[PDB]
Amino acid sequence: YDGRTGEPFEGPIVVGQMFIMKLYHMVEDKMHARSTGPYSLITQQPLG
Amino acid sequence: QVLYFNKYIVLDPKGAVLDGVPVEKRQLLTDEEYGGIDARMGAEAIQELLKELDLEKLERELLEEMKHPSRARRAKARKRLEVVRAFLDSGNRPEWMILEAVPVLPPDLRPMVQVDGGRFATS
Repeated sequence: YDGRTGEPFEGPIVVGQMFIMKLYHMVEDKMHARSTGPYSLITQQPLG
Repeated sequence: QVLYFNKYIVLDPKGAVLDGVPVEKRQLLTDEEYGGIDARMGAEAIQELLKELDLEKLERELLEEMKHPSRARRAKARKRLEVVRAFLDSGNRPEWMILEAVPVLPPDLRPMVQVDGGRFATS
């Protein structure tokens, strides 16, 4: 059944308990953004 | 290679030429291969050398060994010009190739930044 609309799906559906996992990568450690900020002094540009 | 380091003396000028053998307005002579100098060593040699060096004449001393040659070492002959004419119809003079001035680039380019306290990191 599609909880949103009382009508169920129109085709049996393969269902069951599937073992899964959470991997090393987790956006939380990726993701960034810089409008401005730390300008290197060596090369003369954004770093650190 | 031997015209600065390893001593070896160059034969610049002038000076009427043969000491135990002629010796064809061109070069060297060995260290303890006496003679004297009246030429020098170091780059001064190649310097006052270049300067006093007919520019156009070689356009002729090469434009005469270009049509009546063997074709074995009369091959580099041409190549001489390729630098030659390269200096001529160019506006660039030789000599200067030996430096009477060894410049210094700016600081803000070869930095002296402070590392973690008092010990630095030159470029």
